[PDB]
Amino acid sequence: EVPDNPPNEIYATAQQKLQDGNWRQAITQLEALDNRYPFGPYSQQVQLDLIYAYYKNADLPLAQAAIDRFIRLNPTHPNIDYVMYMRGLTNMALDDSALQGFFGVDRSDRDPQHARAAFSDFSKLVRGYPNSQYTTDATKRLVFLKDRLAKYEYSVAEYYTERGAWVAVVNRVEGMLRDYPDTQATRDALPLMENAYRQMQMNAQAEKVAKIIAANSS
Amino acid sequence: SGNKSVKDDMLKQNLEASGVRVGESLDRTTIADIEKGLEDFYYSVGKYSASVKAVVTPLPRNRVDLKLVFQEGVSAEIQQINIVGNHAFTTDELISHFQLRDEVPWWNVVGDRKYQKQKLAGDLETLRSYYLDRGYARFNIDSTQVSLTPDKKGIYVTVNITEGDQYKLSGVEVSGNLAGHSAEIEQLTKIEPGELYNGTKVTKMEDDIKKLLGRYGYAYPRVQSMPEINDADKTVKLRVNVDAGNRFYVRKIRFEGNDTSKDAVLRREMRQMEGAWLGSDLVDQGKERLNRLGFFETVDTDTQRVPGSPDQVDVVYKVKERNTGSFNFGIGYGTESGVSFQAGVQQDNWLGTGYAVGINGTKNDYQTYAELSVTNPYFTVDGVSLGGRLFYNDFQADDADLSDYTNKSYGTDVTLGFPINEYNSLRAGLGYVHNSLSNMQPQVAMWRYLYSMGEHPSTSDQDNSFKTDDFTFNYGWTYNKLDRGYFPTDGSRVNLTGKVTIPGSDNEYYKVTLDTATYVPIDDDHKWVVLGRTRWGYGDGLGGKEMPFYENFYAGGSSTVRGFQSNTIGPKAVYFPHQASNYDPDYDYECATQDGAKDLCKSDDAVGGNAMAVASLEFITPTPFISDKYANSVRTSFFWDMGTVWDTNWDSSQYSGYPDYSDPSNIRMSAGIALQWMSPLGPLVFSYAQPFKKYDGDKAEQFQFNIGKTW
Amino acid sequence: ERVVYRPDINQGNYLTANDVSKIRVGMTQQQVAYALGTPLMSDPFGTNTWFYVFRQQPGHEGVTQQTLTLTFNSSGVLTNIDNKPALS
Amino acid sequence: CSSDSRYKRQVSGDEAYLEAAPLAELHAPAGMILPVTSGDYAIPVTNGSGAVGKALDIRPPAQPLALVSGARTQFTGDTASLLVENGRGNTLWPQVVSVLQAKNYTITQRDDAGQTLTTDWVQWNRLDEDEQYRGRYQISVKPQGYQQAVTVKLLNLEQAGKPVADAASMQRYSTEMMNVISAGLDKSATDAANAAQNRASTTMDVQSAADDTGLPMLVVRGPFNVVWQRLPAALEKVGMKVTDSTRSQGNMAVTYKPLSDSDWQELGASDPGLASGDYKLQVGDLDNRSSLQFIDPKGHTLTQSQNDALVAVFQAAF
Repeated sequence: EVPDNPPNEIYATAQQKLQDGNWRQAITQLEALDNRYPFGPYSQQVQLDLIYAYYKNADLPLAQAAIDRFIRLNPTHPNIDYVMYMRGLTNMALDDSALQGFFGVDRSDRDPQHARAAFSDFSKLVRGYPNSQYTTDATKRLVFLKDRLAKYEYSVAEYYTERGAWVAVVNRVEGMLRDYPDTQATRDALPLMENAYRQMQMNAQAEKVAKIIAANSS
Repeated sequence: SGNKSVKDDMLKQNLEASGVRVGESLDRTTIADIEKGLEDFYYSVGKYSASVKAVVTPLPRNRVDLKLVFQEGVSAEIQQINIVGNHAFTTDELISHFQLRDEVPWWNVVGDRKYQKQKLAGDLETLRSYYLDRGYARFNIDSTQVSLTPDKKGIYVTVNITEGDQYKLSGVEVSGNLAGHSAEIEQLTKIEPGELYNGTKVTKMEDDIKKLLGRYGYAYPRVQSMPEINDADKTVKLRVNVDAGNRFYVRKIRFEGNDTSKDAVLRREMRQMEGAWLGSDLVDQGKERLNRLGFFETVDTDTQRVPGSPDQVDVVYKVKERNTGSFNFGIGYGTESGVSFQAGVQQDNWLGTGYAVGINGTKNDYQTYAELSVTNPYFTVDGVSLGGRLFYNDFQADDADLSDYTNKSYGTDVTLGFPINEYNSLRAGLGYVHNSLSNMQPQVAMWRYLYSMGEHPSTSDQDNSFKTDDFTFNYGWTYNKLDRGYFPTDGSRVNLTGKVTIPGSDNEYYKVTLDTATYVPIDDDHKWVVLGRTRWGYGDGLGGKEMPFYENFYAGGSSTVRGFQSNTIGPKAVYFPHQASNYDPDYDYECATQDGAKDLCKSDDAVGGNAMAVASLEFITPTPFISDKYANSVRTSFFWDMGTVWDTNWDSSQYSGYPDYSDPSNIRMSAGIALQWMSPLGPLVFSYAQPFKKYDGDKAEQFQFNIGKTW
Repeated sequence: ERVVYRPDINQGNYLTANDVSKIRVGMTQQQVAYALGTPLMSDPFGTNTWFYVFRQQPGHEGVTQQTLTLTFNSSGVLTNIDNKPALS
Repeated sequence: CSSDSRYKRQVSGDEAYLEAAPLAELHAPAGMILPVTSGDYAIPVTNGSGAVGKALDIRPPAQPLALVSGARTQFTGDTASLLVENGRGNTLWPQVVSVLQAKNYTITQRDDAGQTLTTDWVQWNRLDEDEQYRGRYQISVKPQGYQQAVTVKLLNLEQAGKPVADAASMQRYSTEMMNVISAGLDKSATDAANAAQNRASTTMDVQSAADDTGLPMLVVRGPFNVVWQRLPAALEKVGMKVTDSTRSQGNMAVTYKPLSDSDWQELGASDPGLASGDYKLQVGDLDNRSSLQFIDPKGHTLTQSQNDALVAVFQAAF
């Protein structure tokens, strides 16, 4: 459905549509320009614009595929940090729901797979390119994702406290301490571990956990 | 281009495996390879003489377009399947169990004589099993020859075998590291004296031993049977070597794919604790409970050994979320006598919290129906449920005067359920209802009930009123063992409900209902099912009163008997003469009125009855034309429904000329076809039914469309 | 209560009289793990202690627990056995 | 239903992650340690100078475009460089000057001898930007070694009548100027190439020689563009009017039309007897040759005898 105008006209039309904010038509134009001229002067710019349009068009799987293709084809592109940041954004977007967001539902109890993937991607970006312009936002998102993952572990430990599975509670809180020591969820979970130790009549471990809690009362 | 049998999708996936993909380079040296591969595929199916030739056309800027010209021939058909060396059985009997067909009867038009290599290998395996399950223990397939006519449309099959002798099991000897469960294993290796050897029995015994060990945490035992044959007396002694291994413990239980449902919603259904020794039966029970929940399209389990650990595993449940809800909505009037609207919101998993929330109502010029219901399936950790329901119904006729059949009702209900077994669960609750009727058209049944209540309304004029406040104790019991939550393919569900008016209520009565749905699969794949569904109901007064006529049972419709108009089966109203409160120009007044006759002429208005019994037999079959990817999102069935409603209090002595509505003999029947689709707006059910058995006053309705789960 | 069905909450790792008798002082950590299996619960703080807890709660029948605490030294050699057969 | 211009440059979501509580370490009481941290979820300590939230531009960075030539092009901080086909001798500077004048861009300083110049403020028009930017540029032409390249340096940018310092906008607009100049040069080059191609008329001789696939093709001794352009007319002559076509894919389809014997000798070098179904055709690219492949409606390829009838002349129709 895309005319076969010379490459410059197609690129200009795609840029105009992107500027206008019509993501679908810009995506169609860019796909035509990429699958007609696979290796040309437009290749890198067209791939980056396709990634951006897929992200803004909520075509997250396509954005992930394009990001992987760009990373593997151009491992040392100067604007590679932007692609890593976009991958982090895509994974973080897969970890969101609009209907639940409207009603103010805390989604930390749902699947943390995409949150883990986003954390990995943002950590890669931050460590690899400390001086990039996306490092501060990446760090803030990393903090948020760490808090969310700790809250997920807290939810599991709380449920097992309700169920009476004390060994599971102790193991979950120990994992929280080993993985997310500095989050608020770990501080909240510490009393759960003390209670689990008390129920199993292991008073020494309960005393140790109580000492830890007291030293960090706040 | 040119392919008439192999779809473009399978071809395209075959291309990517060989590296031919859009955007990549063209490896010319692989062309021949791909071509030959495809030809080989066509030969596996039996389409010999087929050709698959590739053409590469050069497009500018150093590009190419790959066109695969397919020229398929006529598929070869099996002319014969011969077994040489079968002296104990007959070729016909042996090949009757085969997938490949030598010939097809004229009546059977669903099978063909096409050939397939994989089917042939499975066929050889089936023959070997057939001969090994009869105690031969020496059956050997010496060779197999697949021939082909020179015209390449007459493929032939031959199997040369040797039966050997028939052996008997002398005794099973089990030895090894039995982990202290030897006594429980000797009971799985019990054999009858002189019984013939049987390979499938030995395999089942090995599987039973493995399952028995797994129930105690031994997730990875090794069980191998090496039968020692003795031809001197033709006896085989089994030797089952068992090594239980290590007892495994669960380290973590993880849930994947629950993007909407809360984690606790899935964890609370687990019988396998996290920090405890493994039990395979417990894991299976958790999976079955998750399936029975009905919140997930698919549920799978994966026990993954923890790396660098000989004792710990991780159980991962992978679920696919499903649309649990319906949004029934419609408009009936638009601009006739005002405006109207309807709502039908119903959610079984509200925002992934597990709550069941259903709100529906109808606002018209004469109706203001509203209903809200909220239930928490887990109000306690063990599964204690706490439900609640509010409803308010109004009928005013939008006249604000007399002779309008005003009927305003509203009530509350609180329920509390708790399990008693893994499948059974009881329910107890308290309900309150207020009903205020006014300006009732006189009828035999309603006036009889009113007299039973001590009221003496006039039989001629419509002026009358009746207020009743009823407090009821509700009880119930549900046995649920269904295979799934939305499209069951096995198991039975029985739901009993009832209510009794506790002393102090205006009217005393009791009511009880009993549903039932049994799914029996006939096919091993659970694609062909038989569904036997039934519903029963009985109510009556306790003292000198009678059951209120607004609690009557109604039958006929898309939920009870398809093919009849909703709430049309059962007793019909009989109106007394009015001689007052008559609108001459309205012309909507019934036979018994001033404008009409002055007798108890019977009408066609269904009133229901205090006793109801409906049954239904259904055959679930795969959808004739649907991609298997969407097989579980649509269900097709052929149904035969029966139903009857009668009023046990109908006095046949009086009103002798009129029909006797106390007879349960009048059983309506219907038959037809139904289709259910899990659309974005919930389940949509289309059904065409013919009511070949009906009685006077039964309004038929062949085609019916319904929103949401019928039952 | 006492009428709501509750499943069995098994917690810990299985212990048997023979298995508990198979471990004696001076045993290396690997030998103890071989004899009894890897513990499901250790001391995450500054001590080399292994906790073998054996919980069973059939549901409305009372909870029974046997707890075996094994204290090792820095070298990983078993130093103290503390077997508690039942709850206090 | 309601939107604003700013949804284009922001992230799809909310700034909730900016309100997450900070991470504080745990104190270990005396006489015991805390469990050893895995380190898998450790956040490196970086600098918080860049933008956060909705103030960050996720718009893709502007990569300089090598339109005029396929040589190397690269941007670094504030300057973009683009090599050109060979070096064009001393004609690169006048060509760039002419392309610059095309957009009536004002020039204040001139160094034609040294191949350097400066440009006065230039106004940009982008629907993406809520407020239009503007800035100054410097363009020079210098040899990078065995070739002559053009370099552009962005002196500064200004939006809302205020100075800017963000590297994103600087890179974006440096690439904008470089791409504008390069697109002008490439437009001139492609116009010249198109004029040359139009002037160079090609012969319409046809042949039935096959290729590596083994089938005969209605080969035409010409480049892909001209033969593709003239094939619709030739197919119209034989009555096989084109209904669908794809220049970038080569695939095309025709429809049957009854032509009598007089019509076939008029043009089309007689009847191949293809008188049933929708046929499809493909073209090739060989700068002097071009293969035409036909397929039957059933999905097969025409035999040599089937198409040899048209090969008789198959030249006047083109």
